[PDB]
Amino acid sequence: IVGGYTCGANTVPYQVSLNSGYHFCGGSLINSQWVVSAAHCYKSGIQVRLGEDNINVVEGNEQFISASKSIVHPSYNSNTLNNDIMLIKLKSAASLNSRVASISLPTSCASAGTQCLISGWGNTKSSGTSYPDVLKCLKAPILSDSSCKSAYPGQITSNMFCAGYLEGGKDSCQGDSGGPVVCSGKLQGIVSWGSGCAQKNKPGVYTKVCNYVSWIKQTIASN
Ligand SMILES: [Ca+2]
Repeated sequence: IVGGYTCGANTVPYQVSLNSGYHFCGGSLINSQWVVSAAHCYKSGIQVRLGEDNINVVEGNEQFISASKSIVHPSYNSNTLNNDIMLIKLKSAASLNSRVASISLPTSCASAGTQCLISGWGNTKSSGTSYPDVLKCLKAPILSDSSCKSAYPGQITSNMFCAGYLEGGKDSCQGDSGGPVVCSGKLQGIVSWGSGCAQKNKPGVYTKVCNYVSWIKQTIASN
């Protein structure tokens, strides 16, 4: 997250870190057994880390649980990033508490102008690299689909939305991928892609979760 703020420990209780020896992507806890992330974060050998603040220090609220199964969306296209969503099932159920909590799925799509919370452990610089140990946060609005499409000609599908600031300076970045965009208590986006990070006229692009609720619910119901 570039241009954000330190969230505070366990203030984003649905935020998970996906670990394969190191943090590599975020995700969102949606029930005691399932995490939502980006399909482009897929890899084998994932350990889901819940209850994290400092990802390099055991602070006392963590739950580390191996993934038993990952399900990339049927229609994920890695070249365009269309349908950039996956589900990860945990080998054992998380113990839900005030610091480890699921986030609700949307019932309707969000609208341009709604202010959302974006979070992660990704790069905090837009020229240069610095990776934080503690969780970072950014409050940002959803942008209109017309401004999103004009920012990224030929690239924005109906399964994507833009959020952030056209003036630059505030955005998600490398290492935030797969993490949450939460608006009014609902998971509306997944950190997906962008041109660089925090660049003028280049807002963040996010997977449009509301399009996937049916798939998510049916997948959980049979897996
Ligand atoms: Ca920790």
